[PDB]
Amino acid sequence: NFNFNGLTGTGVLTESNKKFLPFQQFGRDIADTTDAVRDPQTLEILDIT
Amino acid sequence: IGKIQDSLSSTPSALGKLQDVVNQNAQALNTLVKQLSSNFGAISSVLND
Repeated sequence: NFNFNGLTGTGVLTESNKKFLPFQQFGRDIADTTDAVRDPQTLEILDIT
Repeated sequence: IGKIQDSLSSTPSALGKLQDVVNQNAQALNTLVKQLSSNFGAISSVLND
């Protein structure tokens, strides 16, 4: 389970290779669900599966 | 028997029946997947929130 800034869910996290732009906060897939998230505190990007 | 091979090869519109079968199946599945995004008169389409 995870909870990121009020966003809750379950799944596994891995190093995502996307080129997130500075003004983008969170990525979301084709089914309007969060796919990749830009981590808080330290700035990294992780995917959800 | 020699000519039939090149006759088949030249024309690109012979396998239309199988093509439409596959396309109809895929379109139905895609629409069913897409339908999940509706709010249906509710506040949001996400159950967790």
